[PDB]
Amino acid sequence: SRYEHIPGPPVLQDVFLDWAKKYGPVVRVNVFHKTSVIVTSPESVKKFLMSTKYNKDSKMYRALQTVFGERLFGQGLVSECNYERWHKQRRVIDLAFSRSSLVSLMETFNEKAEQLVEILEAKADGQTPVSMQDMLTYTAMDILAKAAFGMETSMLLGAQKPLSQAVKLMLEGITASRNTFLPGKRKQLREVRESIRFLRQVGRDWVQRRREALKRGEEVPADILTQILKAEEGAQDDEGLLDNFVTFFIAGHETSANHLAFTVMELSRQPEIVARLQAEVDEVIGSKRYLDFEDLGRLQYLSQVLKESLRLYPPAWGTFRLLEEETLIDGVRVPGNTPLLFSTYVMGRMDTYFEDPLTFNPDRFGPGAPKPRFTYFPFSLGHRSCIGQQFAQMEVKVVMAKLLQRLEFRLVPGQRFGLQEQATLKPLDPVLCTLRPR
Ligand code: HEM
Ligand SMILES: O=C(c1cnc2c(-c3cnco3)cc(C(F)(F)F)cn12)N1[C@@H]2CC[C@H]1COC2
Repeated sequence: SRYEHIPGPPVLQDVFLDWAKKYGPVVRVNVFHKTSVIVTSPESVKKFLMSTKYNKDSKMYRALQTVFGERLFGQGLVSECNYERWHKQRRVIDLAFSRSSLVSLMETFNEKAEQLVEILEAKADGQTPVSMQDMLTYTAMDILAKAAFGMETSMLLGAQKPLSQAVKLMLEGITASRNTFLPGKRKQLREVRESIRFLRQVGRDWVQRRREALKRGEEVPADILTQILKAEEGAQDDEGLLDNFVTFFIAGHETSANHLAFTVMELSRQPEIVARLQAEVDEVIGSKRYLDFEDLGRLQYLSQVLKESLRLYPPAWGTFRLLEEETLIDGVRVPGNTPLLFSTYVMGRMDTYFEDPLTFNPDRFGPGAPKPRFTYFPFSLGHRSCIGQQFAQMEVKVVMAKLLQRLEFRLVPGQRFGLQEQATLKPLDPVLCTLRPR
């Protein structure tokens, strides 16, 4: 009853889109079994995301914190909603995402991208179907594990299948917790719970190896794990460390994979844009196998294509803030203690904010084009924006540039362009393609 006065009805994000269009900038919805208010004016996005006064609503992150009674991300960087506790860990972990830190990762990005392209080139017979979703997820995982933890997962070589299965089931668990046959319930619970335990045990094992390497005086390059450890200096137990281990293990590859998959999917029906991209990579990097850091800024058209991919297909569709006190938002009285839902997915597909919103047009992000003002936020905005944004943008440019340099992709007929909402948004189908060398 406290929300019944708010406009509203008498993937789920498309239903929200329809309702925002019909009912306006402030609409009551039910999401993850709780009443929320979707706020879609740019004035609101600015007000709430650009102030440290407004913090995340913990209740809407419960499925990341713990699933079926197993601690998952716990109080790591994404799911910690207390400002002071978040701030302390953010400032320490930020050191691993410095300009100098990120420049040193180019070798890893290049090596894993080159490995992917070589594997794909051997299958480029115009006939063999290849799941680009799977290949790009393995590439993202292998990049993350090496870059962040000094670990070789070698998923591109077909290694670590138990780990890959663990990740899949954990993501299914997050999804089931936020939605949802007795025999079905039993096996599901068992497999999800054991997968989460496996992931934290991977953390424990790798932290032990790192500590042992340091004690023996071995060479350990400073990385994300260094700063995750530094954040926990003098903690009473290792649960905080393992929260962030798992947070970065998953966050550091899943969304990047989703974004790569969506971009490959969309480009399969954009032959003219693909031709322009091919020309750009040919002109900027030539025959070089390796992209230098300075080359990345020169791939201007690719940058624009990637921005446009995130407008229509943001893997993380939005964020929540807790409204503590009753507040008038765009003419609507919103009671205190209410989760406010912000969605870059919904705003990206609204004609009020983007002309011909379903048209894929990289020119929207061109040098002379007016920039979206608080209508576009695939990495979010403000203090709780993505710590990995520049890491992600670099890795995906490296991977895409090397694909475009060497291969042509055709989507297998019957493959769909639709989305599914699991723990993130991702393509519904495996992005099955046939390949030829350029
Ligand atoms: C295209 C790739 C990526 C997209 C679209 C993306 C998107 C986002 C979004 C929308 C948020 C805000 C989430 C929220 O408010 O609940 C976020 C936060 C975060 N992301 Fe990313 N992300 C990407 C890549 C990465 C990578 C590569 C890493 C780590 C290496 C990463 C680690 C994080 C962490 C730790 C947070 C929490 C930040 C904080 O609250 O201080 N993400 N991401
Ligand atoms: O679950 C998330 C969320 C947000 N960010 C992430 C990331 C992430 C960020 N950067 C890299 O990865 C990874 C995942 C994971 F499932 F893959 F683990 C989930 N999330 N939520 C958003 C939208 C609905 C829900 C609650 O509100 C805010």
